[PDB]
Amino acid sequence: SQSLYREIHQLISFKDVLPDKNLLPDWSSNKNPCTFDGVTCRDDKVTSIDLSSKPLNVGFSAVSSSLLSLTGLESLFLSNSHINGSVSGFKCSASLTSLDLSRNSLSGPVTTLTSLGSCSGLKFLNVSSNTLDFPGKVSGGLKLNSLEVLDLSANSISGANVVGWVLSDGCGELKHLAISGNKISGDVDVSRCVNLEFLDVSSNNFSTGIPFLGDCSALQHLDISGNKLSGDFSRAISTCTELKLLNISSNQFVGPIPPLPLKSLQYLSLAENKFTGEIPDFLSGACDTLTGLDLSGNHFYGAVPPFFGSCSLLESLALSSNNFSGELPMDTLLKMRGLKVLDLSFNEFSGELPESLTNLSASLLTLDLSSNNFSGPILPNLCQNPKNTLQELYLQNNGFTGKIPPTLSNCSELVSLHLSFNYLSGTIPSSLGSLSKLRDLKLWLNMLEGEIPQELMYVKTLETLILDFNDLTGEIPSGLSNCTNLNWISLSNNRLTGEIPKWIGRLENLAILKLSNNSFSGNIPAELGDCRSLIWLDLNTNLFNGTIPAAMFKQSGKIAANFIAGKRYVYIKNDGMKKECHGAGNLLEFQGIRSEQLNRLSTRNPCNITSRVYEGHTSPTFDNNGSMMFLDMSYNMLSGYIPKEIGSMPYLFILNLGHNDISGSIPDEVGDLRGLNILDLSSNKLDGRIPQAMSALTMLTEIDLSNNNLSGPIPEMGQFETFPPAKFLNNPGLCGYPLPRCD
Ligand SMILES: *[C@@H]1O[C@H](CO)[C@@H](O[C@@H]2O[C@H](CO)[C@@H](O[C@@H]3O[C@H](CO)[C@@H](O)[C@H](O[C@H]4O[C@H](CO)[C@@H](O)[C@H](O)[C@@H]4O)[C@@H]3O)[C@H](O)[C@H]2NC(C)=O)[C@H](O)[C@H]1NC(C)=O
Ligand SMILES: *[C@@H]1O[C@H](CO)[C@@H](O[C@@H]2O[C@H](CO)[C@@H](O[C@@H]3O[C@H](CO)[C@@H](O)[C@H](O[C@H]4O[C@H](CO)[C@@H](O)[C@H](O)[C@@H]4O)[C@@H]3O)[C@H](O)[C@H]2NC(C)=O)[C@H](O)[C@H]1NC(C)=O
Ligand SMILES: *[C@@H]1O[C@H](CO)[C@@H](O[C@@H]2O[C@H](CO)[C@@H](O[C@@H]3O[C@H](CO)[C@@H](O)[C@H](O[C@H]4O[C@H](CO)[C@@H](O)[C@H](O)[C@@H]4O)[C@@H]3O)[C@H](O)[C@H]2NC(C)=O)[C@H](O)[C@H]1NC(C)=O
Ligand SMILES: CC(C)[C@H](C)[C@@H](O)[C@H](O)[C@@H](C)[C@H]1CC[C@H]2[C@@H]3COC(=O)[C@H]4C[C@H](O)[C@H](O)C[C@]4(C)[C@H]3CC[C@]12C
Ligand SMILES: *[C@@H]1O[C@H](CO)[C@@H](O)[C@H](O)[C@H]1NC(C)=O
Ligand SMILES: *[C@@H]1O[C@H](CO)[C@@H](O)[C@H](O)[C@H]1NC(C)=O
Ligand SMILES: *[C@@H]1O[C@H](CO)[C@@H](O)[C@H](O)[C@H]1NC(C)=O
Ligand SMILES: *[C@@H]1O[C@H](CO)[C@@H](O)[C@H](O)[C@H]1NC(C)=O
Repeated sequence: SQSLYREIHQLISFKDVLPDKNLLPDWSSNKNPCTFDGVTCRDDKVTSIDLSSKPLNVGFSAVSSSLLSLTGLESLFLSNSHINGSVSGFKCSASLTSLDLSRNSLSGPVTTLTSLGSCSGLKFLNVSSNTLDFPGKVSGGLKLNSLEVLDLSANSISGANVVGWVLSDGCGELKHLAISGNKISGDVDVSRCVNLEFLDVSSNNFSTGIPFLGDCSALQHLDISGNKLSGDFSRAISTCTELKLLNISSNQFVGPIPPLPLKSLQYLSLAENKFTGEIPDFLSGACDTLTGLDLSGNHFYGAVPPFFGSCSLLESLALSSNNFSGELPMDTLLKMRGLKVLDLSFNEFSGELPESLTNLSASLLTLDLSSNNFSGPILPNLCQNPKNTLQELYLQNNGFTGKIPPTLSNCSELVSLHLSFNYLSGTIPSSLGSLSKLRDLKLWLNMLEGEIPQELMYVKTLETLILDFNDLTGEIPSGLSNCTNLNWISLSNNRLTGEIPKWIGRLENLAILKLSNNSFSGNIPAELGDCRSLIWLDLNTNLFNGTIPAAMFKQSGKIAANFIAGKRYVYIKNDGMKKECHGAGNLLEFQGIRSEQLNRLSTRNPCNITSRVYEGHTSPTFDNNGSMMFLDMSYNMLSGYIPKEIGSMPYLFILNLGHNDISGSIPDEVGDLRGLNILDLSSNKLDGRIPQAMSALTMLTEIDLSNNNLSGPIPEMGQFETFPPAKFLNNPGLCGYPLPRCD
C-alpha cells in the first residue's frame, strides 16, 4: 500500500523537524510505526498518536502537514506538547475524530479554528489553555457545527457575545461546551442546543443576563460561577429537570435561596454570594441524590435543619463563613452515613463538644470547626472508635481549654492538626510523634509549656511546625534533623534556649524560619547558607552573638522556593512608635483564623496591631534561582562587621540588623540589593561614610541609620533626600541634607 509507505515517511519527517533529537528515539525509518511509542495500532495500521507532555517545541504547521494528514488516523493528543504558532488551512484526514491541543502556545484570533472544518469527522476538540483571542468586533461564526465537545477554556478570548459566535452556525450536535476562564461577557443563548449536557461559562466577565437555556432538555452540568451575575437564575433553570450540578458561586446573587430542580441534583454551590435567610426546608427534595452542598461565604444564619439527616449520600457539607449559631447538631450529623467532609468554620456555633462527636472520627475525613464560639475541653475520647479515618482536624480560633489529649495519637490518618488560637494549657504529648502521616502541626497561641517532644523525629512527613506564642522552654530537639520535608518552622515567642543546630542546613526544603523573642544563644550557623529553600529568616530579639558568617549567603542566587506557596498568612508590620515592639514585622500563619481576633495577641505582645496588618497567601517572587526575601537579626549581641556578601540577595525586600554591636562600615555591596524596601542598621557601632553606591537603590520606602558612628556627607542622589532627618540622627560626623550642610 502507498498509504503504508506514506505513513512511515510522514512520521519520520515529523521527527526530523523536532529541535530536540532523541525525543522520539524508537521512531526510525524502515520500521513498523505500530512498534513506536506514542502510537496506537489496530490491525497493523496507525489509528491514534499521543505525544502529550513531550517538549516537541514545533509549530502547528509541522503537526498539520505530517500528522493530521495521516490516513486512517482517528485521534491525536498533543496536550502540553509545547506547540506554538497559529492554526490555518490544511488537508485533514476524514477519519480524525478527536483533537487535543490543550495546554500549548497556540496564538492568534479564535477565528483561526474555523479552518479545522477541513476535518469532516471532527467531533471532540480541546484547545484549552492557549493564547487564542478575539480582536475587534465579533462577527460571523466558528462554523464547526458537527462538534459534540468543544473546550475553549483558559484562553485570552475577550469580547461580548462570543458564545453567540460559537453557536452561530448551530449547536444541534453539541453535548459539551466549556469556555471558562476568559473575559467573555454579554448574552449566552443555548436554547437551540437541545442535546447540550455540559455548560461551563465560569470565570468570565458576564455582568448582565443569565444564560437562556430554553427547554433545557438534556442539561446536567451548569456552571456560571465566577462572574458578576445577579437576578433570577431560579426561573432560568426551572425547566431543567435533568440537572445534576449547579455552580453559581462567586457572583452577585442576593435574597433567600429560591426554588431549584432537586430531583436529579447531586452538587449544589451557592457559595460566595449575598444570599440571606436560613436554610429552607424544601431542599429536602435533593436528599435522594445530593452528593455535595456549599453555602459558604453568605449571610445565612439559624441552625442546620433536621431534614439533612435524610441525605445519606451527602459526602460534603460546607456552611463556612456565615452566621450559623447554636450548638453542634450531632443529632442530624450522625444520621448522615456518607459524610466525609464537615466545614462549619467561621461561624458562631457555641457550646462544649458533645461526646457523640467521637463517632465521626471513624467516618469524617475532615472536621473543620475553626473560628467558632466553641468552649470546654477537647474530647479525650475523640478517635476512640477503631480504624479512625480522620485526616484534617481544625479546632483553631475557639475557646477550648485544658490539655491537648494525648489520645489524639489514635487518629493515625491525621495529616493536619490545627489547635492554634485557644486557651489550651499543659504540655505537648510525645505521642503526636507517632503520627506517621502528619504534615502540618499548628498549636500556636496557647498556654503550652514544657519542651518540644524529641519523638517528633518519627514524623518523616512533617512539613509545617507552628508553635508560636507559647510557654515552651528547653532547646530545639536534636531529632528534628530527621524531618527533611520541613518548610515552615516558627517557634517564636517562647522561652526557648540553646543554639540554632548546625544540622539546620541539612533541611533543603526549609523556607520560613522564625525564632524571634526567645533566649536562643550562640553564633549564627554558617550552615544556614546550606539551606536551598530559605527565603525568610527572623531571628530578632535573642541572645545571638559573634560575627555574621559570610557563608550563610552562599545559596544566594541558587534559592528555589515552591512548596511554600499557597499558604495563608498575616504579616503584622512593626509600628516604629513603641520601643517595646521589635523586628521589621511579624509573619504568622493564619489559616482558618479571623483577623478580628488578632487582639488576643495584645496580652502576649507589646506591638500595636491597629493599622499594620497584611493578609494573603504566601507568594514567592520567583520559582528557581532566587535569594532570601526577608532577613531580620535585630536586637541581638551580634558583633564584627557586615560581610560584603550581604549584597548578593537581589530578592531581599527587608533587611533589619538594627540594635546590635556590629562595627565597621556599611559595605558598598548593600547598594546592589535592588529589591530592598526597608533598611534598618540603626543602634549599632557602624562608622565611616555611607557608600555612594546606595544611591542606586530605587525601591527604598524606609531607612534607619540612626545611632551609629557614621560620618561624612549623606549621598545627595538616590532616595536619601526623601527620608527625614530622624533617620540619620545620633551620627556626630554625619552631614548634608536632610541634615545641616557639611563644614
Ligand atoms: C481539555 O484539556 C484540559 C487540559 O488537560 C482538561 O482539563 C484537565 O482535565 C484533567 C482530567 O482529564 C484534570 O486532571 C485531574 O485533576 C484532578 C484534580 O483536580 C485529579 O484528581 C485527577 O486525577 C485523576 O486522573 C489521574 C490521571 O489523569 C489519575 O492518576 C488519578 O488517580 C485520577 O484518576 C485528574 O488528574 C485537570 O486538572 C484539568 N485541568 C488542567 C489539566 O489544566 C479538560 O478536561 C479537557 N476538556 C475536555 C472536554 O476533556
Ligand atoms: C464551583 O465554582 C467555584 C467558583 O468558580 C469553584 O472554585 C474555583 O475553582 C477554580 C478551579 O477550576 C479556581 O480557579 C483557579 O483558581 C486559582 C487560585 O487563585 C488560580 O490561580 C487559577 O488561575 C489559573 O486559571 C486561570 C483560568 O481560570 C488562568 O487565567 C490563570 O492564568 C491560571 O492558569 C484558577 O483561576 C478558582 O480559584 C476557585 N474559586 C473559588 C472561589 O474557590 C469550585 O471548584 C466549583 N465547584 C465545582 C464542584 O464545580
Ligand atoms: C517576648 O515574649 C514575652 C512573653 O510573652 C513578652 O512579654 C509580655 O509582653 C506583653 C506586652 O505588653 C505583656 O502584656 C502586658 O500584660 C499585663 C499583665 O501583667 C497587662 O496588664 C498589660 O495590658 C496592657 O495593655 C492593655 C491593652 O493592650 C491595656 O488594657 C492595659 O491597661 C495595659 O496597658 C500588657 O498587655 C506581658 O505581660 C508580657 N509577659 C511577660 C511574661 O513578660 C515580650 O513582650 C516579648 N518580647 C517582644 C520583643 O516581643
Ligand atoms: C514569600 C512569602 C513568605 C511572603 C509572605 C510573601 O508572600 C508576602 O507577599 C511578603 C513578600 C509581603 C508581606 C508584607 C509585605 C510588606 C508589607 O509591609 C511592608 O512594610 C511594606 C512596606 C512598603 O510598602 C514596601 O513598599 C513593601 C512592604 C515592605 C511589603 C514587602 C513584601 C511583603 C513582606
Ligand atoms: C514558536 O516557538 C519557537 C521556539 O522558540 C520560536 O522560534 C518561534 O518563533 C515560535 N513561533 C511563533 C509564531 O511565535
Ligand atoms: C467586563 O465587561 C465590561 C462591560 O462590557 C467592560 O467594561 C470591562 O472592561 C470588562 N472587563 C474586562 C476585564 O475585560
Ligand atoms: C449573627 O447572629 C447572632 C445570633 O444572635 C446575632 O447576635 C448577630 O447580630 C448576627 N450577626 C450580624 C452581623 O447580624
Ligand atoms: C558568644 O557567646 C558565647 C557564650 O554564650 C561565648 O562563648 C563566645 O565566645 C561568644 N562569641 C564571641 C565572638 O565573643
